[PDB]
Amino acid sequence: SPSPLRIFTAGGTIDADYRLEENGLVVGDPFVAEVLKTARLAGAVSIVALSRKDSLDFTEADREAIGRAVGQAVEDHILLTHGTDTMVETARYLGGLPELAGKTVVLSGAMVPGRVGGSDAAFNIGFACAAALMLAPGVYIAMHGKVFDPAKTRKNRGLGRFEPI
Amino acid sequence: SMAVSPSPLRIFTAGGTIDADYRLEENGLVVGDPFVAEVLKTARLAGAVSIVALSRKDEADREAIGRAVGQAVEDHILLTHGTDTMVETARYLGGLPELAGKTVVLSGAMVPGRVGGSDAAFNIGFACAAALMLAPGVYIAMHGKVFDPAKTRKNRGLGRFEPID
Amino acid sequence: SPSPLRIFTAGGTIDADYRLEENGLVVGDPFVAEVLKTARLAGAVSIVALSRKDSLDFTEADREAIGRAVGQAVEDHILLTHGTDTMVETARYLGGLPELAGKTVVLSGAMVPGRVGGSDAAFNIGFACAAALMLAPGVYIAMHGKVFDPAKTRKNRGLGRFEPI
Amino acid sequence: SMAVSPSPLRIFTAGGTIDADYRLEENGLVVGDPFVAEVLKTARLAGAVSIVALSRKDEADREAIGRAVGQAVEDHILLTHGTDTMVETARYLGGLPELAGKTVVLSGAMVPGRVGGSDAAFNIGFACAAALMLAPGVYIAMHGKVFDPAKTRKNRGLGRFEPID
Ligand SMILES: [Cl-]
Repeated sequence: SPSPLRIFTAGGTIDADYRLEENGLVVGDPFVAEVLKTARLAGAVSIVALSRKDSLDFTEADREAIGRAVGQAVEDHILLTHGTDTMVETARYLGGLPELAGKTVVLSGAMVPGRVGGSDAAFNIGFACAAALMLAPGVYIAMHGKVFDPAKTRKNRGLGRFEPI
Repeated sequence: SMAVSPSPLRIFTAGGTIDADYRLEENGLVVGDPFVAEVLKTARLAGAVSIVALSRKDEADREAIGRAVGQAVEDHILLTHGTDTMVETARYLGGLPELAGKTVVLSGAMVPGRVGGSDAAFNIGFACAAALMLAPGVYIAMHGKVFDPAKTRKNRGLGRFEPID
Repeated sequence: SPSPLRIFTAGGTIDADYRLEENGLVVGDPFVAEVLKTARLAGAVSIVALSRKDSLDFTEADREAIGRAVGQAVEDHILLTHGTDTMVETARYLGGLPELAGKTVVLSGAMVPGRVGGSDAAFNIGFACAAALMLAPGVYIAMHGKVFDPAKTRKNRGLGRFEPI
Repeated sequence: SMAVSPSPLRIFTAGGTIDADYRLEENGLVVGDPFVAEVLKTARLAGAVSIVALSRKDEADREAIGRAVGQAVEDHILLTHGTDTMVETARYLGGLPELAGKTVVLSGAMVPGRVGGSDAAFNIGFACAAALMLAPGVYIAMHGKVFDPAKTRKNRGLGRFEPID
């Protein structure tokens, strides 16, 4: 084989792990690395850690630093693992950067942490890696076994899924 | 009308390592229930996927598969299958004119989904996205990449598909 | 086979599970039921749900209701799954009830939720079930592969383990 | 002096279903690395457990086991073992005067620890507690209960130990 894929990690629920000192979940090590370790990949794939800050908390400065970091990648196929609560805002922001116009940028994450039983994370990672390799240049959210247009997408808290507007 | 999520993908299960499970009576692995059903149960799909059983066995068998695939209404098809004869099945489906408008992807796992350290969940997400996003044809989706069956072979001892140059 | 064992659940970390609506862990269904489902038990074992309230929050009234509930059991072998933060206080309280003097009462739980990867919970449950069947009448904490005397025990936050005083 | 946690228990591994793992080359399960080591890695033990390898094979073999067990300094011994011949091993150890002061418990799993839905973690906790708490002798600890080897048999098709009345 495939075109080279670069993966950026911005934390979120997918990466949550339990810590005794917190008596609860923190943003841990990136779960995408745990999934790809056993995927027996053939192709060129490399992972870059960007942030473990609470995704809810992302400022314009955080989003800007992500856009610049993704621009540092010569790869044209990009996966960004991310919190779901501000995924639409990040995706809309990246969609407005002319610097990224030639890249396929896919955001994904998980509704349940990878390190918790019953997680969507491994499926989402496989689906998003294929989406990043296969879709035309642009910025997408890959969740729920489908591809969302960030400009026409919202997270619906009642449904527990992204939906079209 | 209120939005209706489509179910554009149909999955057929032909068994294979991906579906292996432990049985006390055999004191070993048999082909068990389809593991792709377990992955999709927790994938929080926006739509749904019709999963249909074709075989749990380890020329006529390939013909029954072509018939089931060719009869499907869906234009996006995933067949979970053993890796030992996946190339043979894929090459046979490749020659059926009935499939000309369909994206047909074969996949599976080198490690059973029910065994620790399995590629299965990743493979299922990657293959579902491949079946949705690739142009019509017949493909093997494994190792985070897409293989042309006519130009692919299985290496038994390394648990990998590899090109024929 | 063994003498009949009664298991009471008072929640705690062992039982934590992820909820989308909380965006984090809540006290969920009792994890001991998930472990015993695959233990292939021979003996008489039954589970009773007592509480899912935060164990940190337990009042004297909560502890008293637990002591009375355990007294309702005709079984002489008792496992109580519980939060670690107030486990010593509950165990010291039960140790002072003449009503329970003829019973073996073991408290246990987990430093990491059963539903999180890398959990001590399944081992703790097996070890505590044996302790409840095998120890002389009295009240114990079974954690870390050993038996603690509640009167001479504390949880050491720095160590992440119970230790003797 | 500052408290020193003892390591009163030694574990010997003779293989068996508990340790089975998937190998691509065999296209099936072999006896792999000892699963009891994986369980104890996350058990947050106050002490430690010396784990020693005796066999990974499927009269002389039983003699080597008696020798290793009889040479141990520890008075509390757990032997992880296949369930098919556990009774034979246990009966043989039962007749060795060298073991008269030792609590020796055999255990294992009807489902491999590396397969979903395994009894192994529970069995290991239950058996470690049995090895610490039972009076000297030789025992089989399975199904959440203690068996007298002289009066026990393995039922192959049900994956259970059962009494001889
Ligand atoms: Cl939490």
